[PDB]
Amino acid sequence: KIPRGNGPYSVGCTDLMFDHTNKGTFLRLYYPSQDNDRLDTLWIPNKEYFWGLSKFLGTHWLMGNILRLLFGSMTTPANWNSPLRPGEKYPLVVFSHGLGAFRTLYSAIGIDLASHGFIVAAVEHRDRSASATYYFKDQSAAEIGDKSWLYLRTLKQEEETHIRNEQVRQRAKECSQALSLILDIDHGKPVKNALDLKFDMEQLKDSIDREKIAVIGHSFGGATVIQTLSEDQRFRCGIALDAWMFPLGDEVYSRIPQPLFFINSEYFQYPANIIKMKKCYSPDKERKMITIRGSVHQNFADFTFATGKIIGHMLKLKGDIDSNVAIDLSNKASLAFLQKHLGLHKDFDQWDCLIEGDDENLIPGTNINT
Ligand SMILES: CCN(CC)CCN(C[C@]12C[C@](c3ccc(C(F)(F)F)cc3)(C1)C2)C(=O)Cn1c(SCc2ccc(F)cc2)nc(=O)c2c1C=CC2
Ligand SMILES: [Cl-]
Ligand SMILES: [Cl-]
Repeated sequence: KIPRGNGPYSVGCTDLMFDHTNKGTFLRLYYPSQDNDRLDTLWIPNKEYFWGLSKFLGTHWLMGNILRLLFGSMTTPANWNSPLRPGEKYPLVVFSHGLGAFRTLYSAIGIDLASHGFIVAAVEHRDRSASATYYFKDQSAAEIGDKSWLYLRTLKQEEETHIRNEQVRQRAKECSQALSLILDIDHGKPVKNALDLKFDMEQLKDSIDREKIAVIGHSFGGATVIQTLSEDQRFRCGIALDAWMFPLGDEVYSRIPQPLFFINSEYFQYPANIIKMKKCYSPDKERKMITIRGSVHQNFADFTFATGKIIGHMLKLKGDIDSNVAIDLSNKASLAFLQKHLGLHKDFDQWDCLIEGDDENLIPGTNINT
């Protein structure tokens, strides 16, 4: 269902939580793998994520059990806990999920990046923007595996502006903290994974190309990309996938020195949002924008592959365009942009035309009038 990566490398996957608290880092790692004979990765790994999704969709908790029945055994094509492919320093992408999502729902992107030689750290935010997430109250709880769950916060109309901005700021701090953790692991720092999994983090020592770091994200995660870039210069460039610009404070628009690429869906965008994207532009800064023809907001997330065409188009999970075609365009254009602004010595420049929207299923810039 969820597509395999298009690159030459097999892909592995694991989870890392450090420290064990609600202030620690929680991420799902996708990486180039040595082996390809392991069990596939469980897509949504706990029942509480389904209860969280039901609250996010506005239905009763019992609908969560129905979602669990339909999707609870589904996997994604990544070798769970497989050894890292040795003998090469890989560039790093930190990925930020949308409102109501969590770390595991962008594996199509994560797996494809990893298949082309990236390590991808998909963060799980503890700002109450995730449908659900978990942590451990103290050291004892972590030992026995007694999880404390944190669910999505519903906002009153009056809370919107202030709380969304507090959330995007926390999200940015979580992205920076995840980077610092991965870089420390790269420089041999011993870390006790709060989750007891058969993947030794010592394998990641000397595995990261420390200057080739990017941040990518969808919707609320797209705003997170921009906030993160403005406050952490260790990130060399960013790619915002159908960014939702509402959470950003007025101050961030003029302080994004890094190259920034907006990849939009045809049907999600609107003038107020496009105007905010245009405020990030300046003659001295590198900016690109493309729109995928026939695509919808959900083409960037994994649920676009989870159902058939009829049920998909009804639930707003698919657009007029084929989902595999849409994600290939976003992923290939992303690789070209990454090679250019991280200075990679790969063949991703074969997709440079996609950065300019030069393709039958792409629109240069945007279809929205402002
Ligand atoms: C309807 C409730 N309503 C108010 C909260 C709107 C909810 N909504 C549209 C939805 C996602 C939808 C969805 C999922 C999952 C099934 C399922 F049944 F297949 F599981 C069906 C139908 C429900 C389409 C969005 O919020 C869209 N959105 C997203 S969606 C990110 C996401 C979340 C969960 C996922 F499973 C996959 C992807 N991330 C953002 O950062 C922003 C926005 C809007 C502005 C900022
Ligand atoms: Cl849409
Ligand atoms: Cl508008």
